[PDB]
Amino acid sequence: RPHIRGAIREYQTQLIQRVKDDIESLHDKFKVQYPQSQACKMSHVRDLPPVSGSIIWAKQIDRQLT
Amino acid sequence: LTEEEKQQILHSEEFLSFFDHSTRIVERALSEQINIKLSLNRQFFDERWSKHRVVSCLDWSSQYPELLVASYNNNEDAPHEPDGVALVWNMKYKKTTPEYVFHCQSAVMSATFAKFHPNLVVGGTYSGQIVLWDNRSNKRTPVQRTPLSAAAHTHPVYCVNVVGTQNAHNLISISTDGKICSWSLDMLSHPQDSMELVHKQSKAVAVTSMSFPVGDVNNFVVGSEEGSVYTACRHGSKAGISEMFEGHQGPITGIHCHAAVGAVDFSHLFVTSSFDWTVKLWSTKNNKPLYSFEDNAGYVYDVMWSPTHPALFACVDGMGRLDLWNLNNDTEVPTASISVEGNPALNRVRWTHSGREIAVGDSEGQIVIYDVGEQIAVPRNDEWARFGRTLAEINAN
Amino acid sequence: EVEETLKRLQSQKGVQGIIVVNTEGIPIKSTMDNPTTTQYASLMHSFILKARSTVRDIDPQNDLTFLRIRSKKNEIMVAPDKDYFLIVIQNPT
Amino acid sequence: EVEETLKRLQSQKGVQGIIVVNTEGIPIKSTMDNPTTTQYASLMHSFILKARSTVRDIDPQNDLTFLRIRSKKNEIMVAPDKDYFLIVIQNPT
Repeated sequence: RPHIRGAIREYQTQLIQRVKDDIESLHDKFKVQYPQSQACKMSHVRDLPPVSGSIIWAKQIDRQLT
Repeated sequence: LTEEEKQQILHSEEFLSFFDHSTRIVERALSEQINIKLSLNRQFFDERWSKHRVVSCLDWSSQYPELLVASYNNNEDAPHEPDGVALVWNMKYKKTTPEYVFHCQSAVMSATFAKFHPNLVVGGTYSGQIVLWDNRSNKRTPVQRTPLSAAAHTHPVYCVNVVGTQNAHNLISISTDGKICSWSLDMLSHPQDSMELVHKQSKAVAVTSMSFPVGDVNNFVVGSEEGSVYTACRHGSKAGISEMFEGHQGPITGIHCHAAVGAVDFSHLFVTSSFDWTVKLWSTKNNKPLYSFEDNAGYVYDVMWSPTHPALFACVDGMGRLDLWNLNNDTEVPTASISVEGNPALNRVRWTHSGREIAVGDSEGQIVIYDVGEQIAVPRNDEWARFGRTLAEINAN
Repeated sequence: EVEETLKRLQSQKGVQGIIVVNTEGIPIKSTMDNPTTTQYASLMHSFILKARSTVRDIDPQNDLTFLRIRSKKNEIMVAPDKDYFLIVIQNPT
Repeated sequence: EVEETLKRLQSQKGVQGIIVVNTEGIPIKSTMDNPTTTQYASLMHSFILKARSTVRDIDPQNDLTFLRIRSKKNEIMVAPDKDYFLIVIQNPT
């Protein structure tokens, strides 16, 4: 509703900036390589691949993107 | 007064039980004395056996509660060290030392307890090799080892549990390919029901930290490496990896169902704290993500529902955060989404056999255990029923 | 196994290691020097057998498997089986 | 604080007998019969004094402060002091 959208836009002025913070956090987490986190050792524990863990990791970041 | 014959008696195997009781009673004398919201019970850190030892799983002991197999996968840092390490810890005495050390020869993965046997430990490994650990002897080396043949234990068993009680205890070893092999609680020669599961296509279903729905029947959920969660058995022709629960976004790494219904509704549900990072709830007859939780930071690996309160859980992230959620009380917010020490990918989270205690399997070695007096069994059956109902409605509108 | 046994027990709050005196009054195990803990463990076991006679004449079924002989400054704790006896010094901290 | 202290510590984790020693373990205050309280307290007194002599044989300037025997059927926690060589007959729980 536009009547409520007049206030929703005010909330959006904060929401969109926080989504920018979320996107930037995803940028930083994407720049964090897969062997940097312990996900390689944990992939070895749960018998998951490290390089496929990196690609499933990146596609999960793509899921947060979309 | 000399020690020639004395030290040679020490060299003999006469002191196996004597060194075992020396370890136990000196650990009884460990807490030195004189005569004149998470509670955080105790972090479990052995000195040599718990350093660069990535935790496998946290199996709980039926007999003698407040005991867990600190199963450690042999990390890449210790190849020369004995591949696979399992430890028991007295959770009451407040000892920085494990009660008994039990390493292995194969990389331990989901090592369990020899049920109704405090003097025995037995559990699967990376090779599927459920090895026997005798506690009466100080032989930390596996006294009995499972064969590693083709049709036998070959793949990493992430679920080696019996079916029900000791009545028809079928210690079925569910592996990463479906090589389901039953066992008893003590025999370790040839598996009871050596067989293999079947999938819709490409049978190599890497199961990962599964559970059983409330009732604890042979129906086991699948911690599949691709989402689209399945349920199967081993008994008879029910060994089919086909009841797909589509809607997930990643390899199911942490999946634990509804515990024994005591204060909430039945609700045969299982949450999936997996690689989707937004932990998804799922019923055993849903085929839709019943409820997607908070988008965690990094690779999520474990979850468990408390045996005290069979509806709440504790999911994780890939950046060391224990997100313990309340379900019949809250929907979009957890109770205490604490952050575990550092920022690693949390390996294991398994509630204590006594309940209301979160054992967070840390990075390597150490096991940070968060005690809680808040995740109690609140008598909310219709609330949890309507929770799973409404989200079982919102899952697909 | 003696390495992990003595090491994990020595890892406590002041354990000087495992030193076990036999049922004769001879230190069958000694992680420390031979004369010092030999004389200490010998006199310890002589009066430990006296304390065994005492306690068994008082409590008829007390297996001396735990004995914290706390002195003014240390506790020569004895945490063995019934036959042998550990002689390890640790202050009551 | 005599009978109430008696029942107070006897109502603990199965304490079968506890009397703070007057001198040589023989007080009028008896938590049990004549042997178990009087005779056995006197035996624990003199023989814990022998244990003091044992540590004295090890270190003459080291008398005893406490004793602890928590085993199969008892938790004997004897504490020798300036006036009493404390007597404790207990149960494991």
